[PDB]
Amino acid sequence: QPVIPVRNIYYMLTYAWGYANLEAIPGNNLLDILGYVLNKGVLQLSRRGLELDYNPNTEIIPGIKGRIEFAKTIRGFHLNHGKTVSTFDMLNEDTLANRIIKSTLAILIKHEKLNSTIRDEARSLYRKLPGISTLHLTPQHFSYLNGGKNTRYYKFVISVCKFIVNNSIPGQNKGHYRFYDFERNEKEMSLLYQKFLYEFCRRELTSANTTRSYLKWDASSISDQSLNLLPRMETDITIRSSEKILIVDAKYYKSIFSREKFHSQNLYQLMNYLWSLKPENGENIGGLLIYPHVDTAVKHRYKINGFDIGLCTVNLGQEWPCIHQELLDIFDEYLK
Amino acid sequence: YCLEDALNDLFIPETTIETILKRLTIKKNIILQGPPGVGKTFVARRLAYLLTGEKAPQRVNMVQFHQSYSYEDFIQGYRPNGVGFRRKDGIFYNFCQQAKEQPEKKYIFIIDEINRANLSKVFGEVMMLMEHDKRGENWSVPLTYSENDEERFYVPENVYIIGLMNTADRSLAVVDYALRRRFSFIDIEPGFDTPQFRNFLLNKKAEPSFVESLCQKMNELNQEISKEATILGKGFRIGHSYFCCGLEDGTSPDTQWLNEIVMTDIAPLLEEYFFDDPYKQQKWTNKLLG
Amino acid sequence: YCLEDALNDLFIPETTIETILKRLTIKKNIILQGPPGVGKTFVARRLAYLLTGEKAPQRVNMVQFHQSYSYEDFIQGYRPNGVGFRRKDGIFYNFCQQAKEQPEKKYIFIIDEINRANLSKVFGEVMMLMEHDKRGENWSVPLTYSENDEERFYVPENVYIIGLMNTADRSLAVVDYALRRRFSFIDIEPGFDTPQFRNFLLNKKAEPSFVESLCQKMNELNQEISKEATILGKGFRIGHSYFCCGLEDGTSPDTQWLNEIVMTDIAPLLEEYFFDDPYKQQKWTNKLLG
Amino acid sequence: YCLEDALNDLFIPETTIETILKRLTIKKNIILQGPPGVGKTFVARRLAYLLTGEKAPQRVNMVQFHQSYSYEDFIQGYRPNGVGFRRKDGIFYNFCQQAKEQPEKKYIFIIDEINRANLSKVFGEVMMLMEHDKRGENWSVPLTYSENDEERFYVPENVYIIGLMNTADRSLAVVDYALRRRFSFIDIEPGFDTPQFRNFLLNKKAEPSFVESLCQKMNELNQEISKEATILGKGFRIGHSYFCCGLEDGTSPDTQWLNEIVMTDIAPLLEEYFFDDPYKQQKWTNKLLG
Amino acid sequence: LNDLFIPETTIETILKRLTIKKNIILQGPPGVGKTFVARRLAYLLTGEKAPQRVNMVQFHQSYSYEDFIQGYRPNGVGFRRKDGIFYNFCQQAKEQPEKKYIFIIDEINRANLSKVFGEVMMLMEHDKRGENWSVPLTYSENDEERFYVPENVYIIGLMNTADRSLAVVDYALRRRFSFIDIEPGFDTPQFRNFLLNKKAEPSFVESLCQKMNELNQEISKEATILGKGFRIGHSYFCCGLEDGTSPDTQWLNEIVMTDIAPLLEEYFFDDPYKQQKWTNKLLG
Amino acid sequence: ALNDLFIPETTIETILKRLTIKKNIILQGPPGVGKTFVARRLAYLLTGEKAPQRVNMVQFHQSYSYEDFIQGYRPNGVGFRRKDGIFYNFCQQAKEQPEKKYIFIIDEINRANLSKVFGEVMMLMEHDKRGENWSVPLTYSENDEERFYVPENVYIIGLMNTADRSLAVVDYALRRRFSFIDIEPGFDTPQFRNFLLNKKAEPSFVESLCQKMNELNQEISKEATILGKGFRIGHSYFCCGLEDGTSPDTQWLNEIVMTDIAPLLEEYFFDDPYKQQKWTNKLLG
Ligand SMILES: Nc1nc2c(ncn2[C@@H]2O[C@H](COP(=O)(O)OP(=O)(O)NP(=O)(O)O)[C@@H](O)[C@H]2O)c(=O)[nH]1
Ligand SMILES: Nc1nc2c(ncn2[C@@H]2O[C@H](COP(=O)(O)OP(=O)(O)NP(=O)(O)O)[C@@H](O)[C@H]2O)c(=O)[nH]1
Ligand SMILES: Nc1nc2c(ncn2[C@@H]2O[C@H](COP(=O)(O)OP(=O)(O)NP(=O)(O)O)[C@@H](O)[C@H]2O)c(=O)[nH]1
Ligand SMILES: Nc1nc2c(ncn2[C@@H]2O[C@H](COP(=O)(O)OP(=O)(O)O)[C@@H](O)[C@H]2O)c(=O)[nH]1
Ligand SMILES: Nc1nc2c(ncn2[C@@H]2O[C@H](COP(=O)(O)OP(=O)(O)O)[C@@H](O)[C@H]2O)c(=O)[nH]1
Ligand SMILES: [Mg+2]
Ligand SMILES: [Mg+2]
Ligand SMILES: [Mg+2]
Repeated sequence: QPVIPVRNIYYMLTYAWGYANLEAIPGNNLLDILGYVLNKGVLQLSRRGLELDYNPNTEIIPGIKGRIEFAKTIRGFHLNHGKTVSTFDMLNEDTLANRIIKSTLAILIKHEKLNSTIRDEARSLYRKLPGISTLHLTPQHFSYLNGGKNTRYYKFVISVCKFIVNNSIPGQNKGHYRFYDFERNEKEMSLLYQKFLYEFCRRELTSANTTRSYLKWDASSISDQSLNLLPRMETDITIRSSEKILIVDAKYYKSIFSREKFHSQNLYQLMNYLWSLKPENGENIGGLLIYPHVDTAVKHRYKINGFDIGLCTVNLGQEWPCIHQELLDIFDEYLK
Repeated sequence: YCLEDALNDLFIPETTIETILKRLTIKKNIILQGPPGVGKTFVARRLAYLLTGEKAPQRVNMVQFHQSYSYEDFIQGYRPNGVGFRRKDGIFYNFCQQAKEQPEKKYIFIIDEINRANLSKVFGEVMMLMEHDKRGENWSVPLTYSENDEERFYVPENVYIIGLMNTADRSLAVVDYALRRRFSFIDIEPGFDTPQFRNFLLNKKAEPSFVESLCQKMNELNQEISKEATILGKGFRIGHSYFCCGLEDGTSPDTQWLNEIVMTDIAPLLEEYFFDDPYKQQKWTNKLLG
Repeated sequence: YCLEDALNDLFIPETTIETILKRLTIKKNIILQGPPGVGKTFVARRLAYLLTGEKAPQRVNMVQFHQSYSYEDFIQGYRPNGVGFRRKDGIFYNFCQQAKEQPEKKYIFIIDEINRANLSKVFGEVMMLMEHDKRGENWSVPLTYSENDEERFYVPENVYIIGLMNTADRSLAVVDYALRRRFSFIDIEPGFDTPQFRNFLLNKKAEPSFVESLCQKMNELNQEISKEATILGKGFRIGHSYFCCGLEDGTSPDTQWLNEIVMTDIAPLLEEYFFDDPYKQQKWTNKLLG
Repeated sequence: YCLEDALNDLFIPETTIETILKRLTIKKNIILQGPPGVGKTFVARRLAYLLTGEKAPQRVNMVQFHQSYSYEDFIQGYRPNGVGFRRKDGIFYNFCQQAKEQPEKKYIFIIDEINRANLSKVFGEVMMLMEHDKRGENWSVPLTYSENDEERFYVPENVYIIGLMNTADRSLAVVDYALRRRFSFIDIEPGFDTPQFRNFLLNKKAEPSFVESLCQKMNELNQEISKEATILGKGFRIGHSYFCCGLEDGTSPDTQWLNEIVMTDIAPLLEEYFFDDPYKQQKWTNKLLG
Repeated sequence: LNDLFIPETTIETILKRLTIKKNIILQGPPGVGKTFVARRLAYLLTGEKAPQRVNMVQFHQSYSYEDFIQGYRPNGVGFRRKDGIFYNFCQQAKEQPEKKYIFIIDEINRANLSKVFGEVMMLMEHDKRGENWSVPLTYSENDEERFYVPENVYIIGLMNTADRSLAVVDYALRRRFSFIDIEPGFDTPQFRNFLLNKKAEPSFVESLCQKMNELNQEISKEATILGKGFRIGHSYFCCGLEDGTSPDTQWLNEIVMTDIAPLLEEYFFDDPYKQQKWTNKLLG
Repeated sequence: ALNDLFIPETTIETILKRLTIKKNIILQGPPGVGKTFVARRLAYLLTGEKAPQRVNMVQFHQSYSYEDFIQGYRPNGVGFRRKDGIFYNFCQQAKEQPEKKYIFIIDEINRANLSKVFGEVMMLMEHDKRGENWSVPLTYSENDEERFYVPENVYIIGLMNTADRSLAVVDYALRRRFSFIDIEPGFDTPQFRNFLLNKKAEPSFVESLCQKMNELNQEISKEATILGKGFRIGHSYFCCGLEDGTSPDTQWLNEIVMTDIAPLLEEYFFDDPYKQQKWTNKLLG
């Protein structure tokens, strides 16, 4: 029942989120890793200073502050008891962005299985933010934050809270939490795999252009022009360069981790993508299937139906730079 | 006031308006809940005249709520003189007193954009009377601003209250507690896949296939929006009124006319919707043009 | 006055300019969304004279929403007199009365940085009334601070409203989808590629290579700006206003002048824009300089 | 007044100063950004009399913004005379009228710590008006609290605006890119490795050996600060003021004098810059002493 | 200069620093006599025991620019512009230039210090004091009417170092203020001499310093969580023995449970054993 | 009164030792502990005269402000006047009598913001700074003729309750100036047992109930995080209904179980009805 060592997965999430030392931390499990960055990351932010958003405040005060709203005062007759309804912009840290972090820290502390040091340090920080109001977290809160007015650094740490919240399970106790066994599910791991690659390819392969391409069937049907019944087809990634175009279909499977029969059903999707796609330049068309393996990496090339197709693997668990080395080495072969 | 004038032009099924007419006589406190551009404001002016059976402005009143709207203007309150403060009868107080004169004739009060202001701040004490069961002079109460307990106000049974609320904003996910008890929510469909909306175009020199081709995509698109719950609920989906307007000249519908709407209205809206996946914008925008 | 007069100096294609009047004449309320420095403020005064057909200021009104405007400021509010308060009709209410003084001649209201203010608060009742269909006496509605005697405020048909929302500040973006249906949104591009911009430089003693080199680099940059959506979206892409001005004295455009621009204005923006790696900052600055 | 009077004590190069007055004469709006202790406040009072060419403080207005500052204070707002409220023309409004009286003479407004207060709310109407090409009566605009449309405010051409913002806090930064466009941003550096800084010390009986040891040290340290732009940008680096003042009595700057200040001021500052690294604090602190 | 438990060198630093720089921040844990130090010290700088010159306030999160400097606030008739204390105080000192007038701000960390000071955050620096540096205030009706700090004014800031708020860091204010740490001073003889001149046992005093130091050093062990700023102050021992009860082991036992025990909880939160351990360590 | 009070005399003796010196004090304990009734008898004890006039009581809430507590402007028939608050009036009453100890009771203090209410005076109530030396003019004191100082005689008691899990860590302001005291329910105390045996209660019935509640009091505090020691039930419910004229009995207790402990038991857990039912059934028999 093997899975990737937990530390390296964090690197994949980083590219997936589009943006540190993990050697120091001794906790193999993920939550020690993720909390340490969050616990440390807030400390990095606080050094520079946390975000302060001008929050308008309209209230009943004993004097003029900012702009008096004449209507609310006269209607409430606050003049008689020497009061006014006035609007002013107090500058606070109680915004949604900051509130999410603080409530998450409660979840992080409440987690049943966690390093002692991480739990202790976070509890300090939780106290260190007295003004902020705790909240009950939902994706709807994170949904509102798609504006991303905050810095690039904030958006990274916020994404971490999204992973924790959704991948938090109550455990033995009603109050405390228990972390999700994320590695076991392939589907999100696959969506991690696909998203990890797409943003990764933009970074390293500056030489080539990397875009996801939607595809349309060559078919015509008398019944419907819509062809809603037909399967929707959107590439995982397309990595187009002047010399050669290349489409990749990659998925995370448990069977392939075993070094026997081979699970390559995704290939069935791939061929039809090649067909429906027509290149104006007509330089060439190439395909690649890349999967994660644990032990070692194996590469083959094939010439199937007039298309040049590669099957390849990566030895995850080796080392992240050598893995980073291997991926760039891989594409150089096929991108030609 | 014939239904034929009322109901022929409309895109809505005759079933739902009848269902609406049922509850409105029954409960008299109703809310139309749908995205903007489906004729919520459009129907309500007609609906008032349906019930009365006549086109009468006096018996029908329309307002739009906003944050500045308050009890003191709505119901009763004090307005400054040059120095002094004079009490003034508000709309609803003045409006009901007309209804008190003629109990038989139905009276209609229409409140658009109700969610923007808290009902309690405006209505307040009168929410007790406003409910359908507790109406009539039996339940009379003296007002906050009444000079004496003798002066009293009761909501007459004849008045019906209509509220037009749009499910297009994130804040409205937490609907106000005041509304839910007292009003009956009804959902208005986008109403693309309807005969009358199509027939409206066909009378306006439209090809059926171009019309029929469009609806599946619009029906397809709104389905995609409703599938989401986190950012965009079912209530956010597109209404049917972008396409209605702009044909007053007689210019025939076509991709040329349609493309103007897509780029100038619907294209940037989708950027706001699909901020996270700009390519998703490209997916649909290219899909619609084709 | 005519289009030839206005489009003499404007860097925009005629294509949008006719599209603008097309949506306006049908819809009567529109918004131009673009980054700062693309002539949004610049076109607006010229646009007003086109529709009236004459260069008249009286029929036009120009304002800016500064996140402190209110319904009391726009429409109706209470102001202190010498000792006691009085009711003052706002500017828009003051404006509409002028527009209905003569329906024949069109009247324009211009609002800079409209996205800042909470539009739902300011307009209130008008948010429905502004739309083209619901105009005139038929849709007269009584205002909040109107006298108890029925006095109603209706948008004249001749009135046209224009909004000017920059695309930089994401937070200050219109999420009032109910309000976004009244308006039609017109994207404006930076204007680099256009010859009408290029001619403006070449007429002003410029090399075609230096001009053609400039547009090539900027267009590369805006793609890279357009590439991202996480932080820096499409809208952030750089305007042409920086290059427009400062040559009135007779200074010919050259790398010296361009170098002054890059170090002084753009180079701060870039480091503010990225704030992740200086290399990207060092890269693109040197690219423009080299 | 004359130019050389200012430059005698100024550590910044004239090259930057010449760049500055060139922009300011053109742009009329500028922003000076650097760490604290580099003479932003110092230069600004000097710079105004340079631009005017005559040492007239009446034509100079100097203010420090902060959270408790608004459009009502700055521009216009209603405030209590006593029993009766009055419209109080804010300080900037009064300043602009003074400059109108003498259009020839340049009038200068100095804003210290501008980045603190919400400029978006404060400037508002001004945010459009202030730009170099939009000044004058042609672009006159009525304000929020203006009695009628005719009452309008236009920035005079003679006015020059100065913006002063520290770069220490990323929290308080001018993220409004539209606001960024009006202002021309000129970075200011600590300028340790300058003659005029050294001449000031040698003039006050300082060892040239100690001086060369001193400037080289900080130059390396400041460069270390700029390196970790993710953590701490170049804007965070130490200014020259700590060493500047404190010798007024005539105390010679020996190594002991420097060792005293480092312990008292820079040492806790260093502790804050390196919260995680105690050795790095120990490294650089010990580096200075030997 | 007699009853002070802080080193004579440390106070000598301050007077030289204060007179020159005119601004300081005195930061330390509670119970180190920050209030008494400055109040003792303030009379030194004046040279006379004058309390009218000296004014003290204790800031708090709700404290505002309305309170400190200026503000619009109601009279019986209505609203008017009300000069806050500092405007009132600086005018009073401006009336008499020669003498040195002092302003003391306690619990300064609580308020958003930038917000409170506002205009004077620039003006307070020693060089920018005078009519040349005057500015019209925020609420000043007229541009010509301005406020400038006089040179005689000197400012003292008292800071609790045990409640860090990771909300706002200002390194510019740090330029205005010269930060001076204060240690509890258990080791100092003046602390010991006070007790031995109160009929304490010689060993009992010596025993206490060993006990406190072992605890205090542990607090400073983990600089990230806690620091020397967190460690315990001495002032709790000063109070309560001037009634006539000389020190005894029982008296020590009272204070540990009375005062320090919550602090331990505050400090060593969710670790009772460490509290029980360190508590019991002192009692033995 | 000591015999009437059910809490340990050592705590009673201990408190008088603290308050006399510290002059500021706050009591945190479960609801139903007679915290108000405790302080009053203690208030009368310290003064020694059983004087209510010296005694003044206040209950805080979130709206409670400086105008309510200290001073504010209230409307006249025409215009408005400065209107003295409770504490301003109360201390000036105490100012005349320096020898006489005057006490102030602040119930539910933790709800309100002390700073917003007290403001300036929040430091002046600290025992070190008392008397005319620390006089300050008030915010609304337009003239400098009069300054407000709390004289030494004043003692301030705050009644706080450990009932609510929603309550987060106490405000930092409170911790500084106040000594925090935990009050026991007092079931084990003989003085409470003599308060039932004086009512002809059965010793078995008396002793069983002490053991019965103690079994619960341990379990409610056994919870690590959600329900602590402060949560555990007090005795005040048991007092009212016995000396009115009706003798103790198990049926009398049986009503009390349903009345207060049963909903309270539901309130604390709010998760498991069986765990409530098991405990409620356990209490009854
Ligand atoms: N002919 C015709 N027009 C319709 C129909 N439904 C809506 N419209 C048109 O759509 C436009 C706006 O309708 P409206 O009621 O204001 O939508 P709304 O729900 O009120 N908008 P909002 O929610 O933003 O307030 C009008 O031109 C209206 O006549 C319809 O069924 N038939
Ligand atoms: N001559 C000329 N100048 C132009 C043109 N377009 C923009 N500019 C110039 O660029 C500067 C700013 O234009 P402006 O309308 O204010 O852009 P904006 O979008 O309104 N600014 P903002 O978004 O910040 O409010 C002015 O000098 C303007 O004249 C143009 O087509 N021709
Ligand atoms: N004598 C002399 N002092 C200088 C010079 N440059 C800066 N200083 C000194 O450094 C101190 C601060 O000047 P200032 O402008 O306020 O620095 P700043 O960047 O504005 N600081 P902040 O942004 O925090 O307000 C003063 O002592 C000032 O005189 C200089 O060239 N000569
Ligand atoms: N004799 C003497 N008393 C001191 C010393 N330090 C503090 N005290 C006394 O301790 C009591 C409380 O001091 P306080 O200012 O409240 O503590 P802090 O503000 O936290 O530093 C007062 O009586 C102080 O004078 C000292 O060094 N010597
Ligand atoms: N006689 C007597 N009554 C007590 C004692 N303790 C509490 N009580 C009674 O319990 C009631 C007050 O309880 P309390 O907790 O203050 O009510 P609460 O303020 O609503 O929580 C009164 O009937 C008190 O007299 C006590 O020790 N002796
Ligand atoms: Mg509507
Ligand atoms: Mg503009
Ligand atoms: Mg400065």
